[PDB]
Amino acid sequence: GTSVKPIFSRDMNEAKRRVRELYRAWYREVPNTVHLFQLDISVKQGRDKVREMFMKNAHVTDPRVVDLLVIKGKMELEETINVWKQRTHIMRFFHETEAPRPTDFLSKFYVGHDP
Amino acid sequence: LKKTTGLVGLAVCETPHERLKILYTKILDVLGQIPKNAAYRKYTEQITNEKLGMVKAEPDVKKLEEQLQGGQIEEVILQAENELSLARKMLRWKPWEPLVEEPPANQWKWPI
Amino acid sequence: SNLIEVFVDGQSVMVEPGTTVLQACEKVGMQIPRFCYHERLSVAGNCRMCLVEIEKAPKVVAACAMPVMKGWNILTNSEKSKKAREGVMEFLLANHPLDCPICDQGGECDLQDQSMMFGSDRSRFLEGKRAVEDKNIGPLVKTIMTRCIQCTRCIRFASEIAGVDDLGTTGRGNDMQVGTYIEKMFMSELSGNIIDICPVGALTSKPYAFTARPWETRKTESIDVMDAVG
Amino acid sequence: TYKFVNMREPSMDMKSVTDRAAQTLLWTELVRGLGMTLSYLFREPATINYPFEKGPLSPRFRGEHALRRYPSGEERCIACKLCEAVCPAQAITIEAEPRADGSRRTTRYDIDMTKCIYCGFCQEACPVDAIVEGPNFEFSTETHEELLYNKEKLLNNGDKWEAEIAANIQADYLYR
Amino acid sequence: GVRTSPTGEKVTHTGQAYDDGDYRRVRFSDRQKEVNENFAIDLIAEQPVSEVGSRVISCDGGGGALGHPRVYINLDKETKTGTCGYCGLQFRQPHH
Amino acid sequence: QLIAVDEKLDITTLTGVPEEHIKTRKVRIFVPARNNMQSGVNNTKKWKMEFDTRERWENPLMGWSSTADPLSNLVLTFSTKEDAVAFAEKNGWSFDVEERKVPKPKSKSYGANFSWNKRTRVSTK
Amino acid sequence: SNLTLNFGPQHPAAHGVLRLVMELSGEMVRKCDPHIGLLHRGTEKLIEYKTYLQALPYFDRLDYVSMMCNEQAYSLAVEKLLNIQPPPRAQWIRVLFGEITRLLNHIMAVTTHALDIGAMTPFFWMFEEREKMFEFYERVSGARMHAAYIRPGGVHQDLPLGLLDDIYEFSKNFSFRIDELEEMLTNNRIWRNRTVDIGVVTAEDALNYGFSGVMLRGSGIQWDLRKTQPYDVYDQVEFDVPIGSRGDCYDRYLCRVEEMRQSLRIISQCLNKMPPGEIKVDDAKVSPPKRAEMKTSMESLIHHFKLYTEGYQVPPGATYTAIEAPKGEFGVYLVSDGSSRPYRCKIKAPGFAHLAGLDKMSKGHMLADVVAIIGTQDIVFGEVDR
Amino acid sequence: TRPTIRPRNDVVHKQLSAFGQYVAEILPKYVQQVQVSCFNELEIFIHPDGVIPVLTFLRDHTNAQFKSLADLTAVDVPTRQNRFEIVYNLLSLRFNSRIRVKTYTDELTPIESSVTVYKAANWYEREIWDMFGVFFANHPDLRRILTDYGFEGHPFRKDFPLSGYVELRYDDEVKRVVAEPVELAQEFRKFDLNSPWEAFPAYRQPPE
Amino acid sequence: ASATRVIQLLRNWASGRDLQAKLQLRYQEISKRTQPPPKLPVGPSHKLSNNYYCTRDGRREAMPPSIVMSSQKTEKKAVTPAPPIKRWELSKDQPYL
Ligand code: SF4
Ligand code: SF4
Ligand code: SF4
Ligand code: SF4
Ligand code: FES
Ligand SMILES: [Mg+2]
Ligand SMILES: [Zn+2]
Repeated sequence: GTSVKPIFSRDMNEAKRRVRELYRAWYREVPNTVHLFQLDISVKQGRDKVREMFMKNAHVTDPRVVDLLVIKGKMELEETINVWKQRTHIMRFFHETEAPRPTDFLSKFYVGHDP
Repeated sequence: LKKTTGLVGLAVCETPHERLKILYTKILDVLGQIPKNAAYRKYTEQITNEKLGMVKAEPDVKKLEEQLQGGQIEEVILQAENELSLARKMLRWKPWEPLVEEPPANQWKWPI
Repeated sequence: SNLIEVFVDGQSVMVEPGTTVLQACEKVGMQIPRFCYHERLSVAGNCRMCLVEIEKAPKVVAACAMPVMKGWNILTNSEKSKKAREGVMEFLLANHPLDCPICDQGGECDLQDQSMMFGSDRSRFLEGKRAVEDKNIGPLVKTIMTRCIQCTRCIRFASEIAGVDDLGTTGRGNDMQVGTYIEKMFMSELSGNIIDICPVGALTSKPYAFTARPWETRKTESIDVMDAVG
Repeated sequence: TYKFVNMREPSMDMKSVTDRAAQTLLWTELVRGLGMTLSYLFREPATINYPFEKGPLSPRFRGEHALRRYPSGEERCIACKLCEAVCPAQAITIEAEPRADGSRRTTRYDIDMTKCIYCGFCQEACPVDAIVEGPNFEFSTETHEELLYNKEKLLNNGDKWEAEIAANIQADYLYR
Repeated sequence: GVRTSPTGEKVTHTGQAYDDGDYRRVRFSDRQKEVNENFAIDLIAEQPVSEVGSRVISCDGGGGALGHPRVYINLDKETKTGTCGYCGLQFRQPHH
Repeated sequence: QLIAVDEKLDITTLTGVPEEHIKTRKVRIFVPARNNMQSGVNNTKKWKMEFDTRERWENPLMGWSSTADPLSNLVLTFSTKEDAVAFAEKNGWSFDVEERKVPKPKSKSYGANFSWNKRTRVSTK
Repeated sequence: SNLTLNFGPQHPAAHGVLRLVMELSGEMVRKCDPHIGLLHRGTEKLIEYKTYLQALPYFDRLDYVSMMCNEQAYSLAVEKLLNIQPPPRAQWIRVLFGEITRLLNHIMAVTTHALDIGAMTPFFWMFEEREKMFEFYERVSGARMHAAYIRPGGVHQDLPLGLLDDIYEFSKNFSFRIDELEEMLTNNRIWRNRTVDIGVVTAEDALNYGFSGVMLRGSGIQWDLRKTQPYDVYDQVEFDVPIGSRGDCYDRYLCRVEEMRQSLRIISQCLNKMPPGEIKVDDAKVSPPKRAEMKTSMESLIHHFKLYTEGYQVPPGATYTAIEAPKGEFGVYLVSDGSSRPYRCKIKAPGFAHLAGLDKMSKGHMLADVVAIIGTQDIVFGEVDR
Repeated sequence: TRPTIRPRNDVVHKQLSAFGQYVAEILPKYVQQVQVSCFNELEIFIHPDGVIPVLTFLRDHTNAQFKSLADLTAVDVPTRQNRFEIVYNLLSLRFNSRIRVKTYTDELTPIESSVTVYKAANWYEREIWDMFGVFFANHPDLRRILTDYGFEGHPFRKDFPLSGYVELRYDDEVKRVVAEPVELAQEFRKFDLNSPWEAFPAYRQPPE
Repeated sequence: ASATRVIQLLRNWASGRDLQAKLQLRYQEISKRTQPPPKLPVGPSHKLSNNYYCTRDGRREAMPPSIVMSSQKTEKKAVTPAPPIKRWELSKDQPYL
């Protein structure tokens, strides 16, 4: 029951199919992105980052949430392909000027009060 | 007779009486396929019948325009076509049925 | 059972015998304006801000002291109630000093808020104002007596809650004043509470003076550790 | 009630046709435009000799902020914080305490001039005419930090501009 | 009422001067420190106390609508003087 | 057409909040206490959701109050505690709820001020 | 493949921070994709954190060429929600300064349109007049453009003691300046070639796409909000509404010039009909009292304190208030939850719909024609992005 | 009651009430509520499924003729189970009137795009999607319109912080503009202005 | 203004109008920069009697919207939102530009 209306997919199988299609499109786009934006990363780095972004949301079990995630990923792909994005936008995925924040207890205790 | 309807993209109508009669007959024909107890059907039939009677009773275009209160009979023709299209859509939609769903108890409560 | 039915603005409610009009209005969620009534002090009835109209009664009653009668119909928003509140606010503000920018009560003033909500927006008072000398009741409670509206909350709290009979009123009429009449320190372990219950800037915190305004403060609800009461 | 801007028909008599042909071939309206520019060439330009000549201003003009004093030399500000509450940009920062003589005075009074929108709401809100927007507008700095005013800077502005600020207030306070 | 700290820095009306080990003093090197020289506490302390023949006096800071809100000061205490809470002017009754 | 989704509602991956501000945060759901300086009760009617207090420090220039907490100002208003709990749950925030505290009904009696033999008699009025 | 070109934001013809991504075959425009948001400042959320008086200066900065018209729309919305009424003299002042503002906006629009086209001279002639009107703004409020004069209770201050005479002196010379502008542009064959039959929109399309103002009236639609849904004292002034015939850039230019003339007419009427009286609503729980009262009376001081710290509370409810701003219908959807801060403020700007229709209006045109169409839509991106 | 109080108009109130009754009778399938505000502003609450029919009827009906869409926006009310309130404002030139149509949705439920009914909606629906995250079904080209490229979250939502989560600055080591977690030199100072005394008795809620 | 009369004649001929009659620079006909003080009339609520605020309270007369046709709860002639607009008149001042 729970009486919900879908966006595109009726169960997780169709949602997974759409996820795979979007992943294929991003995988094909990465080399062109590296060429056009004149990025100093490799194609391997770009595809690894695409996989990491996809795996960030691997725990989702709602087909509607997956449909919205695919819609957002398609929005980002359309944005990248048309060059609406600049090199700064593409490089924002890699956080190159962010100092690594530690995760163990002792370093956090040393730096400050935040957990 | 008249040049320059005055609205861009609205051509002057030659023989507007015949066009209006044809359009109103088509509108009534479409309304005939709606359940008789539906409010849309009776309201649209009433207004269409008044407009058709006005068109039939007034051979003069400017006097008919002043009677119809519809602003420059070419616009009356356009509105008749719009009503015909809406009538077909309403036939497909059937909005006279009972309310589809009832909203949550505090959905329209304001403030908060 | 023993409940009696009364009406607040034409709406039925069941109340215990001896319940005041103010509490019955509170049952339906309406707050009667007040200055001298405190639900933890003994009823005084002096401020006269709580006057309300009972249907088919020519005289407004004091809601904080009058017990509801069976079948009564309070009318909290009638013209008579509104005019009573406006007149009482006018008499309250007649001699009040123009002290809001320098008063610590500034954004937390019951007098200010009830003037904005129930009083008029103007003055027709064309006389001079009264001024009274300040009292010194110790290092904790700052005293600016001109601001006093003579609610007598401090006197009732000190006598009944704190157990001290140091506060009182000397003189009578317009010149009546709240104080100790002698140089005395109102020193007790519950003294600072007279700052909270005083509705105006007559009694303020001396350590807190001038440091902050209420709208800029952030509120953190917490517990005290100075003793074992928590 | 309406009029038409482009519903005029041209005359078709031989004289009108010949006049329009002369307009087309001999470029009469273009010479009209040339005449208009030539006319403007011989007018006096509306330029002013800045900085020697200044643009006109008003007593209500909103400029650089200043903190004022009473004629005794005592500051007018009593730290009511109404200016800080009303400021739509949150450009005002105030800290206060009792002075050594028990007076209610500020210990911090900052205006961030790069947050300020120069609306004048603070001088309306001030109940003792302590904070004003003075007449000055030529205070461009070379660094961002010079535009973060503290109480000393604002008191110095008041001391420097009081003569003109009081004369501006005298000319406008009856409209306030 | 200006006065310098042991470091040579002027002390403001507020009383804040950077401490000897405070690095923030570096912001003044090759530049200056803004200090207003007219101390209000000292200037108001020079005004003479006004003697009035009434128990209650009124103050509006002078200038009518150009001063502060009008307030009334009680002058019954003879051990002190009545001080305006807005302007700082002092009032007393003729004593002794 | 309806598809009968079976799982609990969860929208964290769509809100765009960085994960640090989803997992390490604690919200408080409560009816705010009446300000003891006043008698009005109009600010004690609705439920509030607010986040935990984070570090504030002093700006080296001007000595302003600096923060690095983006949720230090966010306050949400709800009709009922259930709505607040549902919002916090679907947004993935750990929450602490406090039951609403109401003043107890008190028996007032003006005449008790003048008791013949009771302790309630007022020594002054 | 079509050539893909960035038009702006750093372009003279852009008229602000617009990134017009254009697909072109030669110089023919195959597709227009306006990318906006380069001036989105998040104004509506900010307005949610302010009181109703603190949110007023935002409406100055929405459309920075029609400041008081933006202020008037917001003030009307708040006054409707407060169930109060501005005094008559305030309403006459509002209409007078709204017409002065319409003059300012129309000068800016026409001269910047001519400057894009290539006729650079009329800009300098008309900006001296704009300067004098800025002086009028400054005398009344102390600010040249972001005045914040119109408030939800009326106006902030009464006019200074010699302003009407100077407004009269300015108004009796402006028609000759309009005449010189028309001599420069109206009958020039080059200007007509650059404007006639460019960006033609039909009445039906203009209505459906959400157009308003001149973009309607150039296509023959007879609609002016001052005539159909009057506000303030617009029902007491007489003026004509210019109407076009062809729906092109040339017709829109003529409409704006004639609108400028009709504004002069309305200003003349407002000057001769200004009544006496107070300038804000005589209700100190909404409008602040005078300073002398604030310094003498206890109630006045309490109300001044509360109005400047907390602000007035607005009874709960939502309104959509619209005015005939110089660029079209300008609206506010204002939602009050009962407190002194607005719960929601949605701003309706005509430039939003006009720019959304720019792609439709540029079909079958070249690059220069697209520049002319952007000029003829009268776009300011403060109101588009907000 | 005369000089400072806004005057009433009962004729327009009656006309709008009658027309609201008209609309409700014609479309019972979708119309849930009809209201006429005190300042004469007709409001019609409907079911989401009836977005396209209602609007179509309202723009096409001879007695309606609301051919122009003033604006379309959304309101976020977190306490409601359906978070978002979709508001359409329509103007009729033939009858010189205005009407407001309101519906509701939540985070995961699409609304039918009304570009077919009104061409003006395109950018309005894009803006609602960008600011609030409400998806519109069958929309021609749905994408962000106001926010920056790659911006995560929806700013207009009540939960979103006023200053957001990231800021921008130019970094010389990478020679480009970078996005980093927001740090503020001065924190925005939250004010508590709401008065503890009730202002409007007419809107008092039952004590539950 | 101040210029040679021959230049004024050339200006008038080129522009086609008498330029001197409507000069665009303000020479001396504008208001003085110093004015007498004003007096400013008070409002209608400045009465000393019969001025109770409850009789001039516009905020307190606002009420929640009137509910028509709650779903939760004869010929019947059709109706419109408002009467049709009257057609506009053609500007007896100047109908055609
Ligand atoms: S007690 Fe209240 S009314 Fe009196 S001066 Fe202080 S803030 Fe103003
Ligand atoms: S000091 Fe305060 S509590 Fe005591 S009588 Fe005066 S107003 Fe009441
Ligand atoms: S002028 Fe406006 S923005 Fe600037 S400090 Fe004053 S109130 Fe704030
Ligand atoms: S400047 Fe004026 S408003 Fe601001 S704190 Fe000082 S006295 Fe108050
Ligand atoms: S509260 Fe009842 S008399 Fe004071
Ligand atoms: Mg107190
Ligand atoms: Zn004084």
